[PDB]
Amino acid sequence: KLLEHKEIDGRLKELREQLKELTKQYEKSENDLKALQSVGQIVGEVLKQLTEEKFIVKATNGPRYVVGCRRQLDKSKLKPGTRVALDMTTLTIMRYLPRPLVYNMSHEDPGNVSYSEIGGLSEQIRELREVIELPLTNPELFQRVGIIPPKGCLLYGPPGTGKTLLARAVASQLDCNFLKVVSSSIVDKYIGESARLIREMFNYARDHQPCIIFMDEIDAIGGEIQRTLMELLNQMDGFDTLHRVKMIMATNRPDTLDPALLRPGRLDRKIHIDLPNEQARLDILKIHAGPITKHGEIDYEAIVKLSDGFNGADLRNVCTEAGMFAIRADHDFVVQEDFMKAVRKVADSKKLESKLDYKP
Amino acid sequence: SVWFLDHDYLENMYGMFKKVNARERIVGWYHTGPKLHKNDIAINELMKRYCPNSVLVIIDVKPKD
Ligand SMILES: Nc1ncnc2c1ncn2[C@@H]1O[C@H](COP(=O)(O)OP(=O)(O)O)[C@@H](O)[C@H]1O
Repeated sequence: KLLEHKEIDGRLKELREQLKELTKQYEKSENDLKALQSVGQIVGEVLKQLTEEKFIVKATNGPRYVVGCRRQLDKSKLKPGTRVALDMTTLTIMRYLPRPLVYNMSHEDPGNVSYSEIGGLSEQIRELREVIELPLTNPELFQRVGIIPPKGCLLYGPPGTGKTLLARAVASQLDCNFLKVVSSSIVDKYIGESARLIREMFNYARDHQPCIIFMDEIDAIGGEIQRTLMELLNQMDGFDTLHRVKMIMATNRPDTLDPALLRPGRLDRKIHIDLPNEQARLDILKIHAGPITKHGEIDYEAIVKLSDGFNGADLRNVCTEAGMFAIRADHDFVVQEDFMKAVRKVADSKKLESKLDYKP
Repeated sequence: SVWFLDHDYLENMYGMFKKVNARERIVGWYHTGPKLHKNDIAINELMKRYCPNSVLVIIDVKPKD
């Protein structure tokens, strides 16, 4: 009779486990019943602190009320600019909350671009280090000598040659957040608004995001136009070094400069990048064709021969169109034997570029 | 020690109160007697069965002082 008792015991165990599952279900149901009695709370912004117990809070899409804190809250946490949860009836601040927008085009984070990706900028890389690493790594040496850090470092040169690549490389070397300016939330000189744009420039960067800045329209402001230049000078002239608005500009042309910026502190460093060297272009080919599946022998010097007067972005779409014509002719591989003809056809009025075609 | 405080009555009064308002939890019990009796230990243990940190509040309704 032992086997029958064991069978009924096993069925009993199954039924007990089902009962435990029912226990979990009933506790969840009671928890949701308890949740039903809860009532939502309006989301508001604290404009100003009136007294130790009075606050001015404006609803996200409503009017502003003078209210009071609930009780067991840190009034230190309730500062002008914090998101809080007003009770919907007494309007009392029950709790605070962590905080698109214009900054939706402000960030332009560097990414994981490192030194290895950038090829043929050894002297340029050393210049960036000697200019920037001291303000980052050793700001105290400037106090040791007793001078404000240099702010304006101009890495002027042709666009598409890796200026932002160099900046991202050094940023990843120091793992510092590179906040390249995308105008919105950082526009200053833009004459549409005078001081609100100044406020966005300052507060969005440096204060919130630690340091490491850049600028867009790389040659626009470097080159009503006179008044625009005076306002630019007022924007950039000289700011507190506690907060870094380091203006690492990389204007595309030398003639797009004026003596009004050549003063140190305004634009001190003049890092110069010229047309990419043939060996530098070679290294750029190597790194950019790394990712492409290149089976067989590739003699990159032959494709170097006809790569004169190019930039890095040219070389990148050379690799991309290598892949494109590999798809078009069904080759998982890509060899130099057609690298030759591709480089034969990547030089015309609009630099020919995509017409290079034959490349696998 | 001859006393009777209902168990099921407490349970379903709490059921009703929690249905009305679930924020209210059993946290103790009360008796109007000016002095606690020798009996109160059993009632406090019974309440502890419903709330481990049960605190009994004596409310002297008769005297105003
Ligand atoms: N040294 C380099 N190594 C590898 N790729 C490069 C190098 N320089 C430039 N490139 C390529 O060329 C482009 C460079 O654009 P960039 O110089 O950042 O333009 P801008 O400075 O106007 O934003 C990038 O897409 C990058 O892939």
